[PDB]
Amino acid sequence: NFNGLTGTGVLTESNKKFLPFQQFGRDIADTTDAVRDPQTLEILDITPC
Amino acid sequence: AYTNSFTRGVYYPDKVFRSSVLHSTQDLFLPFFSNVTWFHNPVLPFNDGVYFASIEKSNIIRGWIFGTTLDSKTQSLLIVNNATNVVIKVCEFQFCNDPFMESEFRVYSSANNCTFEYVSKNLREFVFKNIDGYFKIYSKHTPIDLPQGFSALEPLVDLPIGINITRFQTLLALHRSAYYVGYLQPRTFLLKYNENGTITDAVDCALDPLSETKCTLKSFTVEKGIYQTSNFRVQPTESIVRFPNITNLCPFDEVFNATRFASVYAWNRKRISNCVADYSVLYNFAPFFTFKCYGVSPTKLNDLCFTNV
Amino acid sequence: SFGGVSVITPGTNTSNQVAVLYQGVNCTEVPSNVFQTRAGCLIGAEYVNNSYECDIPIGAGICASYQTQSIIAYTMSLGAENSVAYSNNSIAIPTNFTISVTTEILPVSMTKTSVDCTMYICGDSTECSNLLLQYGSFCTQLKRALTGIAVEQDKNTQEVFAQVKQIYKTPPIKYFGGFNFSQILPDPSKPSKRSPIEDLLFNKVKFNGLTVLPPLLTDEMIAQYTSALLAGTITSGWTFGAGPALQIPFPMQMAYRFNGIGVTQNVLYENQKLIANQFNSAIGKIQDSLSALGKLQDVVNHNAQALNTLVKQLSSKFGAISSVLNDILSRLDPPEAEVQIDRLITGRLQSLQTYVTQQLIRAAEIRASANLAATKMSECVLGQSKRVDFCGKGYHLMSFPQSAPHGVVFLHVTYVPAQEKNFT
Amino acid sequence: DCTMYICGDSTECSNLLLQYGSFCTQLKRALTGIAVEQDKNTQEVFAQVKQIYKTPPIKYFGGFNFSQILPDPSKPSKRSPIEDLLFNKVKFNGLTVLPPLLTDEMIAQYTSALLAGTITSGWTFGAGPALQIPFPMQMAYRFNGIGVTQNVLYENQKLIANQFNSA
Amino acid sequence: ILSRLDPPEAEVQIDRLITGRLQSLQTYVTQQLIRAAEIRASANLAAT
Amino acid sequence: KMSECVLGQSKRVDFCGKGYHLMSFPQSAPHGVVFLHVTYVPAQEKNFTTAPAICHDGKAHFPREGVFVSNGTHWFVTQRNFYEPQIITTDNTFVSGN
Ligand SMILES: *[C@@H]1O[C@H](CO)[C@@H](O[C@@H]2O[C@H](CO)[C@@H](O)[C@H](O)[C@H]2NC(C)=O)[C@H](O)[C@H]1NC(C)=O
Ligand SMILES: *[C@@H]1O[C@H](CO)[C@@H](O[C@@H]2O[C@H](CO)[C@@H](O)[C@H](O)[C@H]2NC(C)=O)[C@H](O)[C@H]1NC(C)=O
Ligand SMILES: *[C@@H]1O[C@H](CO)[C@@H](O[C@@H]2O[C@H](CO)[C@@H](O)[C@H](O)[C@H]2NC(C)=O)[C@H](O)[C@H]1NC(C)=O
Ligand SMILES: *[C@@H]1O[C@H](CO)[C@@H](O[C@@H]2O[C@H](CO)[C@@H](O)[C@H](O)[C@H]2NC(C)=O)[C@H](O)[C@H]1NC(C)=O
Ligand SMILES: *[C@@H]1O[C@H](CO)[C@@H](O[C@@H]2O[C@H](CO)[C@@H](O)[C@H](O)[C@H]2NC(C)=O)[C@H](O)[C@H]1NC(C)=O
Ligand SMILES: *[C@@H]1O[C@H](CO)[C@@H](O[C@@H]2O[C@H](CO)[C@@H](O)[C@H](O)[C@H]2NC(C)=O)[C@H](O)[C@H]1NC(C)=O
Ligand SMILES: *[C@@H]1O[C@H](CO)[C@@H](O[C@@H]2O[C@H](CO)[C@@H](O)[C@H](O)[C@H]2NC(C)=O)[C@H](O)[C@H]1NC(C)=O
Ligand SMILES: *[C@@H]1O[C@H](CO)[C@@H](O[C@@H]2O[C@H](CO)[C@@H](O)[C@H](O)[C@H]2NC(C)=O)[C@H](O)[C@H]1NC(C)=O
Ligand SMILES: *[C@@H]1O[C@H](CO)[C@@H](O[C@@H]2O[C@H](CO)[C@@H](O)[C@H](O)[C@H]2NC(C)=O)[C@H](O)[C@H]1NC(C)=O
Ligand SMILES: *[C@@H]1O[C@H](CO)[C@@H](O)[C@H](O)[C@H]1NC(C)=O
Ligand SMILES: *[C@@H]1O[C@H](CO)[C@@H](O)[C@H](O)[C@H]1NC(C)=O
Ligand SMILES: *[C@@H]1O[C@H](CO)[C@@H](O)[C@H](O)[C@H]1NC(C)=O
Ligand SMILES: *[C@@H]1O[C@H](CO)[C@@H](O)[C@H](O)[C@H]1NC(C)=O
Ligand SMILES: *[C@@H]1O[C@H](CO)[C@@H](O)[C@H](O)[C@H]1NC(C)=O
Ligand SMILES: *[C@@H]1O[C@H](CO)[C@@H](O)[C@H](O)[C@H]1NC(C)=O
Ligand SMILES: *[C@@H]1O[C@H](CO)[C@@H](O)[C@H](O)[C@H]1NC(C)=O
Ligand SMILES: *[C@@H]1O[C@H](CO)[C@@H](O)[C@H](O)[C@H]1NC(C)=O
Repeated sequence: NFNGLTGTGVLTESNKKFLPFQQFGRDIADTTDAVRDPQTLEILDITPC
Repeated sequence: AYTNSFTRGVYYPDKVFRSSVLHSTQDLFLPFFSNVTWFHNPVLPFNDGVYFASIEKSNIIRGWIFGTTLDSKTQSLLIVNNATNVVIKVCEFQFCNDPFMESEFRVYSSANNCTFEYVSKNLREFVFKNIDGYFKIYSKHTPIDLPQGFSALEPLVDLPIGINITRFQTLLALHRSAYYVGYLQPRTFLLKYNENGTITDAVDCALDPLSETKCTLKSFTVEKGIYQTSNFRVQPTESIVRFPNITNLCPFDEVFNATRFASVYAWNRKRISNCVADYSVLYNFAPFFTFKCYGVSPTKLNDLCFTNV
Repeated sequence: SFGGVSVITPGTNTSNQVAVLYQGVNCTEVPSNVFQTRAGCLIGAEYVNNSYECDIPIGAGICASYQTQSIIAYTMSLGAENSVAYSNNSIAIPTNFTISVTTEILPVSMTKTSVDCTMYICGDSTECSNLLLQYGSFCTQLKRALTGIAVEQDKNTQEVFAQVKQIYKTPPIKYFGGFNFSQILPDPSKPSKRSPIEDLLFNKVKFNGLTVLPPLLTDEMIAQYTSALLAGTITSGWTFGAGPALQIPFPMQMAYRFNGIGVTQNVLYENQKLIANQFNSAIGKIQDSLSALGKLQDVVNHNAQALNTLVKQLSSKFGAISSVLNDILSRLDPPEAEVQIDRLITGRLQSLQTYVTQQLIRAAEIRASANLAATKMSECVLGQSKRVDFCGKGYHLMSFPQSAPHGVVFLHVTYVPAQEKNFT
Repeated sequence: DCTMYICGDSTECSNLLLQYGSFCTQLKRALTGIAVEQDKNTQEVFAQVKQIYKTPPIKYFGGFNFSQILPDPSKPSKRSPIEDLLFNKVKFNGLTVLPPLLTDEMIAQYTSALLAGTITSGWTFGAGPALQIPFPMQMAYRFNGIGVTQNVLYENQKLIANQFNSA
Repeated sequence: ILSRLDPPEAEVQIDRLITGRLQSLQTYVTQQLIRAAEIRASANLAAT
Repeated sequence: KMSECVLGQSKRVDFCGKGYHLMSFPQSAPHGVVFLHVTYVPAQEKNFTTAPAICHDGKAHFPREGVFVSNGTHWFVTQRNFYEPQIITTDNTFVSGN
């Protein structure tokens, strides 16, 4: 759970670059696939099990 | 004067990152190729959001004023920016009718009950909107009559104010020693994102029949053929309510004209039946001292139906 | 008055002009060039009195084209007119001929898909998972319906390509009476083992339960079936399909094949060099026409769009307050959450059942095509057919198969007469 | 038109209908996919010619009288006497019917081209250039193709033509 | 339905009509796909 | 198949069994039909040397039906489906070209 974003999956270092106001990203078909850690400000991919 | 926008007033509809995904969104935008008023001043309406562009290397625009009355006795928003940084503030003000050594700030003379504080050529674009008590501002400053191009605007603030807005003004720095005003409408666009996640292009889905085809197909390149995109629906005009006439007007004409009335202790009693009724002779009778109606209003005495009168 | 609105476009790579058809709308009730057709009112195109080949079909005999820097409407032409010089003692007899080669493409198989009903409907939620027990055996039907048509997809490809018992090889001395077959035979210097023409054919073309199963036969295995069919028909003619492969020189195979269409065999042997030159050029033109396959791309696109639509139905409320199962139950009231979750289950189950019904309807279309492709393999490649138009246009001589990603491509070689003269 | 059937031009219903997703896009795609194939089905049965063949002004043929299957300019749409007999025996809310691409006149043109081709050149135009041959000789070849000799046609020419005309 | 019910009560009745009418329209289109395969098969025989 | 395999002889490859179709016999099955396909299958091949034509008197002779074969020392005409050699004569062949 990332401040409201509830889900399940494996967290890994990403290679995306958000804009300096965006918290999380979605893929095509509108499903969350990356988030930013509120504390460390790093983008993590959320692949599925 | 008036000018023609090209593709301007497009802002990031929300957070949520994204990659190569021709995403379709519905929101409040400035329509493409719209009719934007030009000013070189008077209170302007709000009605639903505002587009605000300008051009000038110096800084002539010295804040805005928003609200419902633009006067005292009620709270309003005031946005100023001195050579330090932007200052959002929400108080009850008393504004000069003409607001404007090197001494300044003759805009207001009262700042009561403040509920929010904050301290901290060239094209300077802004998008203002006010939804569910939140006053959003998008902006971007890009260096170079406006030119022609596309540039998406990013969120600047998030302000949980609660303020209502119906009108606003502008503030200018006078000489003692140019801006645009658009408005937003509910439209649909097809937004093209690059791999960095920024909006690089857009299609206005309510312009030329070809754009409606692009929007339905979710593409910017349409192959030759024929495409069903929408529908034609004729609309009805006027509302005509026809009805009968009367016939058995069910004569009230005697109970209000009986030459010999009855003493109160033995009072007469006449019961209407399933006949015609028209109370317009009563209400419009012209001569009356007391007429009070308890169950139903005196005018809705015809839009109803009862069994025994 | 109501009706559809269609947009006529020459293509964004040609122009940005457009005309609009208001379907069965009278031209007095629409709100330049206004044209009335039996299909509605066409605005933005000029109607001409000439007649062209149909390009963009409008309807009721009317087509549109981008010809006469603008957009026009017209009544398409069916073809050129020709009066035959018929009399009761005149005959036309050909004095020459050409060899023609044409292609035909058929889909054989499609993508095998399965959906786990529990992960689609509930998605890792124990409250929903227990509620699925009140609906009976719907998931049993869903798994069997999709599995029963997934097994047929491997059968479809075995019946088209696995029609030969032995794996035949050609001799190293690839040279057959002057005929050059190097573009249809495997080329020992390529990805896996494809012919130069098959390379054009292959080069031109875990969410929440929605799983894609791999085919049983790989593309390397199909290439090996098609190369064995090619070796048999070049070295053994049509004998390997009725018993043992019997060798016969190729020039003599082609002479038999002319006899089978009514041409004497001396006509080939005295013109052998001409027929080999014409064949070799005709094959070389195939790569230009390929460098088409819409019958294969449509299968991929139609199934991909059905899988995407199935996912998108997971954001419908179906009369509930929220679409998310971890939302409703959490903030509401269990007795009410159960009724709203059952509405989500019912709506999502109906979506998933619609998906399965359309897969069974589409599976029958792929099987019908695969049965036709298997029939052509035996009757066009393993023999000489007399069925008109069945094995290409002209008098059938022979066919060579090529593999495609989810189908098969036939190269049809036909005999076409030319240059007729008048006689009494 | 999905919306006009389900709600019938009512803003309360049509706004609630949006909550069900995109069912109204699936319905349109399904109907479009089968409405396009209706013209493809007709196109592949009749468009089996490249040229539009016409018959000669004279019409001796050989004794055969094909006047009951060939076009008659004096009849509607220039149909044959038998094509006329065939066509002599055989709106609301959001529902429409789309017209075919091929008109009935265009279909008559396809059938008259097939009929003019075969009576004058037999089956040769389906393999290349149309080659004329007298009709009487065409019938003799057709008997040969079934294992009957050619003299059986040529010595019975009037008998075969009489049986055909009566049939 | 929109004249003898308050908005929170009329929504429930509109969903019942949408569900019923949508089900009927979706059945109609499925049956046409099933018949469309048969006319196409007949047209292929006529073309042959 | 009932029409084309049982009521006649078909030339369609693999439509009426494996091999060269001779005849078929139907049998009834519950909810179905069983076809007994009778086919002709060649066996026991030998290899021979062949040639498309034969020269005699400066003229080319071609077979009417069959192929020319050589047993090692002499040439014969045979039919294509069964080995049965005959002597090459002017009644077995026709002349065309040089
Ligand atoms: C939130 O607080 C943490 C500390 O609790 C901040 O972490 C610092 O991050 C910077 C780099 O950005 C490091 O140089 C510091 O050493 C970190 N401090 C510690 C104690 O580890 C973090 O940056 C803060 N986040 C924001 C957005 O300000
Ligand atoms: C009682 O009777 C009198 C007269 O019969 C009605 O008076 C009429 O009032 C209307 C409206 O002002 C006038 O146009 C008529 O001219 C009047 N009548 C006459 C004869 O002048 C009166 O309306 C009756 N009472 C009621 C309740 O209708
Ligand atoms: C084939 O048709 C031609 C006409 O195209 C016939 O020639 C006609 O023959 C009749 C007698 O049978 C003459 O009276 C005409 O004057 C001829 N016409 C011309 C233009 O010369 C010919 O007879 C036909 N052949 C057969 C066997 O019936
Ligand atoms: C039959 O037609 C072919 C063409 O289809 C003729 O062959 C061509 O002849 C011309 C003229 O000599 C050459 O320039 C071409 O190179 C030939 N083409 C090919 C592919 O070889 C052929 O000569 C004709 N036969 C007869 C007897 O006229
Ligand atoms: C058969 O055709 C192929 C081409 O499809 C010929 O290969 C070409 O030969 C020329 C001459 O050596 C080269 O310049 C080309 O690079 C070759 N092409 C490829 C793709 O390798 C081949 O020579 C022909 N065979 C015969 C016997 O003529
Ligand atoms: C065979 O002869 C006929 C005439 O009997 C030729 O017909 C010509 O056709 C063309 C159109 O293709 C007409 O423009 C000419 O007027 C016709 N000529 C005559 C004399 O009527 C026909 O072209 C000839 N066929 C061949 C293959 O040469
Ligand atoms: C073709 O044959 C038909 C008869 O099958 C002929 O038409 C009829 O001819 C008789 C006289 O023999 C008339 O009484 C009928 O009225 C005719 N019918 C029609 C519909 O006109 C026809 O004349 C023959 N055509 C030719 C060119 O001889
Ligand atoms: C006809 O001759 C060929 C050789 O020209 C025979 O094929 C050979 O068969 C032997 C025995 O199976 C193999 O060891 C050789 O490798 C084959 N040679 C080649 C080039 O493939 C063939 O078997 C002979 N047919 C008969 C009936 O004897
Ligand atoms: C090929 O067959 C011929 C004919 O059978 C054999 O030649 C001999 O021919 C004479 C007549 O010219 C006969 O009287 C002999 O009986 C034949 N000998 C035999 C063994 O059949 C010839 O021998 C055969 N060649 C080979 C290589 O077997
Ligand atoms: C914008 O509309 C006004 C009328 O409201 C008109 O006078 C003006 O010319 C328009 N501007 C442009 C650029 O068309
Ligand atoms: C800038 O303006 C704000 C608002 O009036 C004020 O609080 C602040 O002191 C100003 N800064 C300077 C340097 O005057
Ligand atoms: C706002 O200011 C007025 C005096 O101008 C005061 O009477 C009132 O209590 C204030 N309201 C609040 C919420 O502090
Ligand atoms: C804004 O004004 C509307 C009336 O136009 C009123 O109903 C609403 O409550 C006001 N909003 C706030 C936050 O005061
Ligand atoms: C932004 O996009 C450009 C291509 O338009 C790319 O070259 C560049 O690397 C991107 N920047 C970042 C930080 O990813
Ligand atoms: C499509 O555009 C390309 C350039 O991007 C061009 O080469 C090609 O000719 C165009 N096609 C047509 C049909 O105009
Ligand atoms: C359109 O209406 C007019 C009468 O207003 C009529 O004359 C005309 O024929 C109508 N067009 C069609 C296509 O029905
Ligand atoms: C087409 O021809 C007709 C006569 O057949 C004529 O009346 C009409 O004006 C012509 N149309 C054009 C566009 O020239």
